[PDB]
Amino acid sequence: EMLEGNERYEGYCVDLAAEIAKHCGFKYKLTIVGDGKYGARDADTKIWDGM
Amino acid sequence: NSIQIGGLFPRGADQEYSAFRVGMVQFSTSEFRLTPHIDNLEVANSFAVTNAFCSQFSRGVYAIFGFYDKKSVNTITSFCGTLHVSFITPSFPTDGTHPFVIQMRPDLKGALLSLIEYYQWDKFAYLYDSDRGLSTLQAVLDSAAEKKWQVTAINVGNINNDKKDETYRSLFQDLELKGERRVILDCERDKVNDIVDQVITIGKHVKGYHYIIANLGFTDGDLLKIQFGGAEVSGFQIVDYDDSLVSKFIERWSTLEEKEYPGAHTATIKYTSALTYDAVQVMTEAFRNLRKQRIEISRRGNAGDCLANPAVPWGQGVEIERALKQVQVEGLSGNIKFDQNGKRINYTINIMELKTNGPRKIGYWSEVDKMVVTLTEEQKTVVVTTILESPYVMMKKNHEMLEGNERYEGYCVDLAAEIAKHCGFKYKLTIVGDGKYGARDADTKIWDGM
Amino acid sequence: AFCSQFSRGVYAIFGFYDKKSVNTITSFCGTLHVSFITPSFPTDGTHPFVIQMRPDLKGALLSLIEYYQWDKFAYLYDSDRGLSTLQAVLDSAAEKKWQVTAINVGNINNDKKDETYRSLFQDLELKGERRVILDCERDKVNDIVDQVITIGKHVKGYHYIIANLGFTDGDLLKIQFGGAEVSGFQIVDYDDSLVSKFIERWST
Amino acid sequence: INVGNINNDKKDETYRSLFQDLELKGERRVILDCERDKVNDIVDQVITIGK
Amino acid sequence: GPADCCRMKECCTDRVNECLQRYSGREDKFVSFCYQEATVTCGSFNEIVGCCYGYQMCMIRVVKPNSLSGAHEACKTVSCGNPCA
Amino acid sequence: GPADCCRMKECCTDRVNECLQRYSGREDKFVSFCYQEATVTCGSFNEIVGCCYGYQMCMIRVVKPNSLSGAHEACKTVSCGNPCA
Ligand SMILES: *[C@@H]1O[C@H](CO)[C@@H](O)[C@H](O)[C@H]1NC(C)=O
Repeated sequence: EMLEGNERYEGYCVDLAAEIAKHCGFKYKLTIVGDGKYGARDADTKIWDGM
Repeated sequence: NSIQIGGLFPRGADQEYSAFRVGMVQFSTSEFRLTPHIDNLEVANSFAVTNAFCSQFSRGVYAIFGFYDKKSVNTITSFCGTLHVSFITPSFPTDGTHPFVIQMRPDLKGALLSLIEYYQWDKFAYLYDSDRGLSTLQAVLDSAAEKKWQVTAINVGNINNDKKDETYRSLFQDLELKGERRVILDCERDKVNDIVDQVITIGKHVKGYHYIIANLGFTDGDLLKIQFGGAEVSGFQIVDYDDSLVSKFIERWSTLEEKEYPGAHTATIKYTSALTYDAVQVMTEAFRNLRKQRIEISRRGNAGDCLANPAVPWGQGVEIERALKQVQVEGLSGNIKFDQNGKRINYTINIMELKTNGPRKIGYWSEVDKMVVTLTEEQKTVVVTTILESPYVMMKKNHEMLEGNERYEGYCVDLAAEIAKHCGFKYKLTIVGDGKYGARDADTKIWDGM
Repeated sequence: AFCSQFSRGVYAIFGFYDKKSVNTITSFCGTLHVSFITPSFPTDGTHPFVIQMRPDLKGALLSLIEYYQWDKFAYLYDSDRGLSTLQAVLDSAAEKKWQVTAINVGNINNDKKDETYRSLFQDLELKGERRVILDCERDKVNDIVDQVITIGKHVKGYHYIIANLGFTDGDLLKIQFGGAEVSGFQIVDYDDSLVSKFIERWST
Repeated sequence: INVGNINNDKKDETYRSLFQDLELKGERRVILDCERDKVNDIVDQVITIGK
Repeated sequence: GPADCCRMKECCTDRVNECLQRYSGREDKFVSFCYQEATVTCGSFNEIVGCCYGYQMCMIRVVKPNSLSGAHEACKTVSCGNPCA
Repeated sequence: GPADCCRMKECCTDRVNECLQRYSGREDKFVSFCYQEATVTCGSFNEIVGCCYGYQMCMIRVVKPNSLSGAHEACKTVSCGNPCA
């Protein structure tokens, strides 16, 4: 709660993200997905939800 | 109203004089009639040019229509500049400011550079000869330095035809060395054809090569040779046969008898001859505009000796020059208008590409708009390489009795069958030659294996 | 002038020509069988009845380039003596691995040329090119030199090669102390006894 | 360093020796206190040696 | 002889570029190949990294067919990053 | 934020030189100190090696009292060696 941006999150995927971004030479901003789902295709609307 | 105009036709130029005569007949009027004095000479010979020019001069011609060469062009410019005699030519445009010269041929520089920019060529090879001058060469070099191009400039004019066999093979060998494919030919049509034949002979007309022919005669020469070769070829066309004017003119041209007009029976016409026709039009309209403005250019007495020192020019000449330069007419070369210096302005160069079915116009080039584009336009057996490893690929016990993919059994064999089954192709199982998976040799730097 | 000399019935002619006029001279001297001797640049081709006093500079220059082992450089030329040398070094660049930047300094008018050179050497700064070959007449040579010194590119790290037989004919004192290497060609050796004696008589 | 005592007739290499000795110390920043003529002279000599 | 990271970089960019020049029009496909050849010719402190890694990345993502010259000219100044790991 | 060993080298030499300029006549004594300050200011891939090692050695072995300018001018182009070891 006392921190902001990418310093808010820690974890494996976080460190890996730092490494990938460091290697590809871009600035990255970590964000959490809206619907909170990984990914799926609805069989009716045919709309992808998740990351 | 007899108007004496001299003319110079290089020996061997027929269709040019034919179209000249046709121009004389078509643009003839009851008001006035041009009375040409034709003089054949060696265009490359400066002495001959000088002699013919002074001959026409002493004859008291009001204008001269002719051709020049890289050797003789300075003689023409200097003499026409001193004696104030107007000169009209289909031959290559002079680079500089030259007075008393009317150059029918449009400037090809812009079209070519815009074409290079269109095809997005970063690096290419430029084959030239010294005939029409090195002006274009200078242009593409300066534009190469400005746009960061790596260009290979090679002079094909200085190679003797007697000894030129292996010279060209070595040329395209050195050109193949760097893997450079894109090639531009700026040359006379004869040299063009020669280089082309050498290309088909050495088999450089295959896929992967792109040739750019720089001239107004792209469809005037035989394109059938490399048409089926599979290499892309692009070029420039100054005469659009789809136009009604050009179409009707072509009908009359094709109906003409070959005996009276040499080489005049054809479907097409060389761009130089067309430029000659249009030049006749320009002269007629010029003198017509002189008569409508009520200005009499008639000579009082003979001009005398051209070499007489100090030379004195006649006054009327300037008026005739301005008269010619102010002309704007419609012709086989498109819209015809000139600037103060006599160069062509506001012309249209059709940009064309050679396809399988034949040539087609892919666009046009304007002096202002630059390039503008016109209308936008089975299964092979898959080779599967694999290596023998257990139990990935193994030879069957009875394998001598079988053939092809039935010879091998293993995990990778079944996996291959599956991949081919889902992707829907026929596959041929083969064992790699060197028997390695893959590697880079530290010496040859060549990848070996699958 | 030529026909004037001819009608006077001269047995030979000594003179000069330009890129424009040289064909006139060659054609007329070849046709009228009058011998012409000139210090001006050699014609490229086989021209009879012309005796060209000036030696061919091409080989010396190319051998010099191979000697200094220049892979990439800039070539500054004008249209006065013709593009023959340019064509040559371009062909040899095509044969070798040379990367050559060809820039025409001849079409630039002397009255308005200030920023033309600043832009030229700016474009030359683009590639970082420190090796430059000047093929020009002594006047353009001197002008370009002054322009080089003004922008301070005559310091160490730059190497200039002047192509002509007049290397000591122009003023070299300007860039002599700058610390940049300059190379060139001399067709007259003042160390020779003949030339020394001639100079002794000449200075008097 | 006094540049005033140098006679104009023999002064060529005096300035070269001057700025050589000035190169010894690596000195770049330089203040010129002089009459406009001497100023111009020193400037021209600076341009000559490419400093 | 002696190793120089700077000399290695300046060599690297040039060898990569000169390599990609033969591959004109397929240029975007061959970036890594030419980077391998360049890493071999100019040497590298770590065989995995290569002579200049950042330049390679920049080229890989930027380079488009026939756009080579501008791409290289933009990418050759790029920081190579750490040539250790 | 990549370090780019070439830029690191130019910075290294520059900071060493600018530092040694402050010490007149003692230049040969303070070479290592100024090299420390330079390694600090320009950063290093290996804290032991420093920004440029070959330049440091070159300076230490060459530089004599009051000989600073020429010595540095001679040593600044030298190969830095392996930055990771
Ligand atoms: C012709 O070209 C000139 C530039 O040379 C331009 O100013 C003019 O507008 C053009 N005219 C037409 C009709 O396109």
